[PDB]
Amino acid sequence: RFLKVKNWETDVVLTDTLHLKSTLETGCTEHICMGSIMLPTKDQLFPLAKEFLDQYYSSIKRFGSKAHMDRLEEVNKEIESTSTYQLKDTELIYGAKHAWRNASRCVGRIQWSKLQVFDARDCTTAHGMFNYICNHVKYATNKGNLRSAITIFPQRTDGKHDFRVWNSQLIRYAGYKQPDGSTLGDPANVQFTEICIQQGWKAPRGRFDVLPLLLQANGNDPELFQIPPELVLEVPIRHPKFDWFKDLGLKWYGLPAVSNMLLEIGGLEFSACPFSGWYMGTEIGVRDYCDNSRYNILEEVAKKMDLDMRKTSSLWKDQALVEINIAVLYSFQSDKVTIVDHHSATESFIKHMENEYRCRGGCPADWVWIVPPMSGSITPVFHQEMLNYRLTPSFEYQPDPWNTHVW
Amino acid sequence: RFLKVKNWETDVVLTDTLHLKSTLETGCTEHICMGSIMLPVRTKDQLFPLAKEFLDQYYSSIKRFGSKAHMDRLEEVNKEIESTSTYQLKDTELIYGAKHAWRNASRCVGRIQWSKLQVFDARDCTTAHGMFNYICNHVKYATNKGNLRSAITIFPQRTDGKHDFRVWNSQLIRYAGYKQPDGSTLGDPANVQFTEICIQQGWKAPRGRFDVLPLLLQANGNDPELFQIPPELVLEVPIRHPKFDWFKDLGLKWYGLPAVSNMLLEIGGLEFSACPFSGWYMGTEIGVRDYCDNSRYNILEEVAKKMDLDMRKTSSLWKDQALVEINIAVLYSFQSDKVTIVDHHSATESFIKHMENEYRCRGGCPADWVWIVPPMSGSITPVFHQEMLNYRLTPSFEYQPDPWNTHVWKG
Ligand code: HEM
Ligand code: HEM
Ligand SMILES: CNCCCc1cc(C#N)cc(CCc2cc(C)cc(N)n2)c1
Ligand SMILES: CNCCCc1cc(C#N)cc(CCc2cc(C)cc(N)n2)c1
Ligand SMILES: C[C@H](O)[C@H](O)[C@H]1CNc2nc(N)[nH]c(=O)c2N1
Ligand SMILES: C[C@H](O)[C@H](O)[C@H]1CNc2nc(N)[nH]c(=O)c2N1
Ligand SMILES: [Zn+2]
Repeated sequence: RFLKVKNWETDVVLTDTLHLKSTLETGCTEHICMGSIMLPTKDQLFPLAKEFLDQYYSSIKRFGSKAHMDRLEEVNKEIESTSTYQLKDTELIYGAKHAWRNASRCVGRIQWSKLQVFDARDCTTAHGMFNYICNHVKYATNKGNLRSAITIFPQRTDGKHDFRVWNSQLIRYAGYKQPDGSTLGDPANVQFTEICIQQGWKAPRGRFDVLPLLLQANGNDPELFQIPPELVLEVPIRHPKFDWFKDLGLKWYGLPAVSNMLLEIGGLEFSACPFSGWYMGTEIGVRDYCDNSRYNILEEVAKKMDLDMRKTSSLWKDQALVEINIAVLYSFQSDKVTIVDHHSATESFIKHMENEYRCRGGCPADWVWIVPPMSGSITPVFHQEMLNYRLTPSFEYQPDPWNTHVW
Repeated sequence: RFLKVKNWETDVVLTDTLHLKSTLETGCTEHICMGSIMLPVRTKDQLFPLAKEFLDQYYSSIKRFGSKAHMDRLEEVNKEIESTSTYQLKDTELIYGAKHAWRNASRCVGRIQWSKLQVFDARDCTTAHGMFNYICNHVKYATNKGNLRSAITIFPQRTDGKHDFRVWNSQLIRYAGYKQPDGSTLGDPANVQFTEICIQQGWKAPRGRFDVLPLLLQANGNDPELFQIPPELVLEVPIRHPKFDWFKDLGLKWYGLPAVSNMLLEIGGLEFSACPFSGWYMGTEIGVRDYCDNSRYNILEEVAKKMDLDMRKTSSLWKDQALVEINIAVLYSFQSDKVTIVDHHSATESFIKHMENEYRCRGGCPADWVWIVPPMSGSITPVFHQEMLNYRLTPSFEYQPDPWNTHVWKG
């Protein structure tokens, strides 16, 4: 019931007690592990509110205080009366920071306590959402010196007045299915792009067209907005050695900003809560550029390097992979846009894990997501046993709004 | 019940029904996943249903389920269990059992080959000298002058737990590791403890960087005995690089035969504590883990220097760059010496086809993603994008404690 995690490189053993507080379910059973699966009322609400307020008041060293009991009292009254309740600013900030702290798939959690929280609960229309999002983007981007941020729109009431950002990220590139049968742009975004087109977006059918925001306020139909081009910081990708690399015409945006997740705090659900940090290099260079179902540029790069692509055993893919990732890091650094390499990021995470075990009794982590998509075993996280479990406050997946939306 | 696994690269969805036949525990609960945890005397009572479950599987597999032959065999095993408290497998059942333990090994990416396994029945073995002879024959057969052949040799099963056969080596072929008084290590740091045991048992160590360890063999619960594998039977490959000529002067080599000797084979409730098995290497086992783990030979630095990479900041990806070149060299060297080896691209592509085939013909393929995905270039192999379900089927290979921690010394 007390669990040990071992690092097989350093032999350091940590003891986890935090998992006992866990409450949501994993998908795993005693007979089957689903560790590699990507997506495995008033009476319901008060114990959730209670659980949360208890941890909040414990965190500020005021557990069992009158202010604690009083707050629990007031929230109780408000749920009985109004069927929901409103978080104090302090609770909202604590909860958002802890949702990130609890994100078992996130390798960048050493930064968790330095999150800028923008309270957008006063927002009522899609134009207001656009304004808050532009401000978030400008704040977070900070001319290349990225700062973590989350913007939190009004919580779910009856599920019929949902605030939703329809985009999966604030900034992404369009994808178009061609008559040539190939894909132009980002293949990941074909369906969403068509939805943008059905709703009136005039697409410029290019390879790197920044998608417009599709914003839904108060359960109303979603409206389109273009993010001011001057607020989307992008980086042309060049290589420090290969002068031909620039000719590939590659670029990427500086700000990774997830906008389709649900933030749960004290049983309250924030269905629109875009959040952003800064990239780890492999996200762009390995996944975005080299995934077969993404930009898939391995072959083109390999050819320009004049590698032997006859046999897999020449490891031409691996060679081209490293160089593409070299170019990404070099390009961001050269343009002074915050980025972290997978070595630095994973080393940071090991330190964070040890900090969390020491000061919290554990750290939920999903090894399948934490180990980077290249060079896994030369990073310290590969050798690190991790326990995965779900704590609240949490970021959760939610269904795409177009499958949900009653137009 | 049905479980679906999706491939996120191809959107191919597979349906698992085989997990219903799962018996053993995973370590996970509905509250916690232990998927990344490395390591998460039997009564007649528990033994007959385990025997019966196995014999039902065997007889189904040969299309003789419910036959008089099946029924007679159940009766025979039942009577042998009540008479003698255990039972003996027929050779046919042993072979089926060993092949299925491999087929069921969720951590093994090489399972496309499972039906081609040479099984050596060593259940008539009684002494450590006999074990040595069987193991030499296995090594020679499996090596086949570099045209590697998968094999397993099966020594007598556990009886009371006081007469175990055990190979004390973790693998049949491994290099010694010696801790120096200055804290540095000569040879393979993985093998320092075992090397010290061998030395204490009387092994005269050459104390070099690549000394093949002697076999330490325990028969019938007796104290283990030291044997040196005939050097002419140990195929080794000097490592060189196709473009870089200085690579050879690193002085690296490795042996050709990966042969795990510390696991326990469970078939029909019977426990084979000594069952060395061998296949051929996937390049990254040597080039990534053996050479580049900080806790093994750890050569990334020396290599990186010789390539004149920028080692001042990790952001240059010098480690990744050197890692690739080392793995090129390993594959190049084995191929040039005509020693069987498979690259991680080939191996994972084959595994995907095997897995898809298993879903169709068997209703599933238990697989441990954490172990299946190679230790370099993960997401440019197809297994990275493949959802997998991990569960435990029998017959199976299991971990067992290291013999030096449990052995009762006779002196
Ligand atoms: C500040 C620097 C940050 C770094 C370097 C970082 C790194 C990463 C990486 C590499 C992933 C894997 C993403 C993927 O493979 O798709 C990830 C996932 C995730 N991150 Fe972080 N992150 C950062 C900031 C944040 C912030 C500010 C939050 C929330 C406030 C956050 C919450 C999450 C969540 C919930 C996931 C899982 C997403 C999913 O399941 O799709 N991260 N992070
Ligand atoms: C024929 C070519 C084979 C290849 C290419 C192959 C490949 C691999 C690899 C790369 C691993 C991971 C090892 C590690 O990272 O430590 C592994 C594990 C394993 N293999 Fe295979 N293998 C082969 C044959 C076999 C055979 C013949 C058997 C048994 C009859 C077998 C049973 C296992 C088992 C039980 C494991 C898990 C070992 C552990 O948990 O430490 N393999 N295999
Ligand atoms: C099923 N997975 C689908 C992909 C989700 C996703 C895609 C991209 C891209 N491109 C980028 C991200 C961003 C993830 C992220 C988020 C944050 C906050 C920081 C950081 N470094 N990375 C997510
Ligand atoms: C906790 N893990 C410790 C290492 C286990 C192990 C180490 C080495 C080495 N060196 C080599 C192996 C061989 C594994 C293997 C076995 C077989 C049969 C084929 C194949 N390609 N690989 C295992
Ligand atoms: C099927 C498998 O779970 C899937 O490919 C996962 C593997 N690990 C990952 N890890 C991260 N960080 N991001 C991902 O999208 C994935 N995809
Ligand atoms: C902690 C983690 O489970 C451990 O480092 C695992 C990761 N995946 C692995 N995969 C293989 N094939 N072999 C290993 O030894 C490991 N080690
Ligand atoms: Zn699990």
